[PDB]
Amino acid sequence: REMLYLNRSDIEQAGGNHSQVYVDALTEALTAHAHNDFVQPLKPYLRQADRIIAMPSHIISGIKWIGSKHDNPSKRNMERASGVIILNDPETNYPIAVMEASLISSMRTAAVSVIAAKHLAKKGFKDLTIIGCGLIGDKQLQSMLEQFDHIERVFVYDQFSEACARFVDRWQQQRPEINFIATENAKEAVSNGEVVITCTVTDQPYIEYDWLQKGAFISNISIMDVHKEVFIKADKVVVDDWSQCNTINQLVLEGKFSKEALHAELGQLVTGDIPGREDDDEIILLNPMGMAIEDISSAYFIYQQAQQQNIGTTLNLY
Amino acid sequence: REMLYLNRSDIEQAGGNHSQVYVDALTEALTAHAHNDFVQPLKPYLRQADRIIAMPSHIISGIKWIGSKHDNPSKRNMERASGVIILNDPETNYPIAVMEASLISSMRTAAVSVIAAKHLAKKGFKDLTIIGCGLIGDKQLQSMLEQFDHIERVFVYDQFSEACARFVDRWQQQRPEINFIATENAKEAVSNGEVVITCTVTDQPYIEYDWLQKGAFISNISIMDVHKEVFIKADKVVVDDWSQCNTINQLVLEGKFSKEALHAELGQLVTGDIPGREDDDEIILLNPMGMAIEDISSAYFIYQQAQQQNIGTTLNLY
Ligand SMILES: NC(=O)c1ccc[n+]([C@@H]2O[C@H](COP(=O)([O-])OP(=O)([O-])OC[C@H]3O[C@@H](n4cnc5c(N)[nH+]cnc54)[C@H](O)[C@@H]3O)[C@@H](O)[C@H]2O)c1
Ligand SMILES: NC(=O)c1ccc[n+]([C@@H]2O[C@H](COP(=O)([O-])OP(=O)([O-])OC[C@H]3O[C@@H](n4cnc5c(N)[nH+]cnc54)[C@H](O)[C@@H]3O)[C@@H](O)[C@H]2O)c1
Ligand SMILES: O=C(O)CCC(=O)C(=O)O
Ligand SMILES: O=C(O)CCC(=O)C(=O)O
Repeated sequence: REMLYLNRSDIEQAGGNHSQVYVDALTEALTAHAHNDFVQPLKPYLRQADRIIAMPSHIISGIKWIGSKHDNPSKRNMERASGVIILNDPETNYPIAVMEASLISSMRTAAVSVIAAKHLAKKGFKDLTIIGCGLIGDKQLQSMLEQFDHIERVFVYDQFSEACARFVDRWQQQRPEINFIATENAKEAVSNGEVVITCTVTDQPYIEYDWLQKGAFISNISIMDVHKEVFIKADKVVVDDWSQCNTINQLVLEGKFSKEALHAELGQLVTGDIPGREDDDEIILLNPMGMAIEDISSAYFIYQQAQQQNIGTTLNLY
Repeated sequence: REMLYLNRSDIEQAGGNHSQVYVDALTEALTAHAHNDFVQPLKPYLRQADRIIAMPSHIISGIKWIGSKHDNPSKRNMERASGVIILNDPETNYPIAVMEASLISSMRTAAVSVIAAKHLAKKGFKDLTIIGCGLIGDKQLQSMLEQFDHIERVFVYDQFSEACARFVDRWQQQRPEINFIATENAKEAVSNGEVVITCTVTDQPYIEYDWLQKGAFISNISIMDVHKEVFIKADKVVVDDWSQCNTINQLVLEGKFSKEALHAELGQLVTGDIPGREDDDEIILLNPMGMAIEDISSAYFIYQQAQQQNIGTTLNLY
């Protein structure tokens, strides 16, 4: 009969503006993923970059209906990403919540890098690199700083020079004790990063393998940024879901990659079925496609926190 | 920034409680379907009958997220079907509406039978048969009576004897000039129907070919009711989307059916690319899987009608 509506402001008020709830949710989500206690159908892409993608899954059940188009910050002064998340009571399959998706999507994706870095980043890394200063990049940086205490330098690059400058400026004001560096190109930023996170909207790869320091960990969030050579030269390659990944497909289609060469799925690192980083020289690549269970678990946790604090707008269905 | 929320009551107030708006919407939708001016990805089923199914499509863009489970009227006194429809501005892919789905879903499905019967039912048919007295069956009957003036008898069967009796009683009160007949079994109901509509929730087929009158048209809405023999013995077999249909797949997988044997897709009848019924003896079977474009077009039309009358709850996204 009733559904709770939670806009971005309600989500922020409920605690969705901090990484810890997303870390807990994904730790739960990825654990269930490693034990196959999920139902995650292949996402259909609705295309007229420019796309709308339905991400349904069961762990709670639900779906993320997130739209995107590149023209947005450029032409219409709107965020690229936008959409809604529906939560369903598995006992009933009736919808129980309608929630804004973009903030949750960005924070959970930031939590992916956090959990992965916990297992894959080198010990006592100090230099963090952020490529792309959009909503994703901002949340990636926010979450890393909240979860890792001794991040000392942050290298930032964005194709948009003003977007990068504005990004660096306000973050330098938020954390005056941390040295934020605005780089002239991607190479400088990547070269100086012990942990590298890609948060761009490109189709063509640019990150070369020799840019990466020994012992570096790269969280390839935006996926397309990384050259094929990194997949074959990295000491360890980690994905979220192998079946989902099949850029890797063509490497498998060609005589260049396979599941046997894959180190682990992210859920296996969490459960401790497979070790993470095993020495300080290893270059490790994370290639997450994003999973619907990550959004549903996150939204569900936030939904509960909102209800406990009586946050949100109650809607009637009939 | 803003979305319009339309619950079932708002949808009814906006005019979504009558067939004509759905007929117009699907006529537009099916016309676009016949010219391939759509993007309709294969629906993923989320299964823990018991299912939740994501139906995204572009014509307007959007998705129907409709949940179902059989236990509902039986155990928890709730409707089997429930869910939401999201509408998206293709220029922006931003969501512009959140709408209740079950009423729209049932009415558009009722419109499918209407439009098909317009092309496939015999001239001056008087006897209508409804198998299944759920929300679907009620809307099927309502729409047929609104769209066809001289329906004289309505044969009704349901496994639930009380649900059928209650169905027949109140409909007999709504239309005292029409003779509603409560049958003891499916065979009597089907045997006496010039137009037969299946609206049940079964897994096993029961409708035999020899039950069907010469010149009869069967709208197999609930799909599973019809024996394989009807597909191969019917003079004309019509579907909504052939690629979607692949019960037909196994017939194709076996040496029993193919696309060449298929008469037409429903959109082709609407555009007049392919003739409908061509004589009074032909037994014609419609096997619609349901298409997302049918829901999105319907919801969009209703969305506009609601806005013109200022109906609904305005929600903020941020
Ligand atoms: N893997 C996942 O699970 C996941 C989840 C959510 C989003 N994403 C991705 O995150 C990416 C960025 O999202 P967003 O920040 O919100 O979009 P955005 O707000 O448009 O930010 C993109 C920014 O990247 C900048 N950029 C830097 N280098 C390049 C380059 N070489 N080419 C093009 N642009 C460049 C660009 O200037 C722009 O400001 C998208 O590509 C999404 O696909 C991934
Ligand atoms: N083809 C489409 O596009 C489309 C769209 C929407 C719904 N549907 C189908 O419509 C069907 C019915 O929906 P609903 O009426 O809302 O559900 P419902 O409200 O549960 O009604 C089902 C009724 O069918 C009755 N019934 C009669 N004969 C049988 C039988 N042999 N086995 C089982 N039940 C029987 C049963 O008693 C029950 O009352 C579902 O199976 C849906 O899949 C199809
Ligand atoms: O923001 C987007 O473009 C959608 C990304 C996403 O949901 C995913 O695929 O993980
Ligand atoms: O009510 C249901 O079970 C969903 C039916 C539906 O949306 C379809 O497949 O056409």
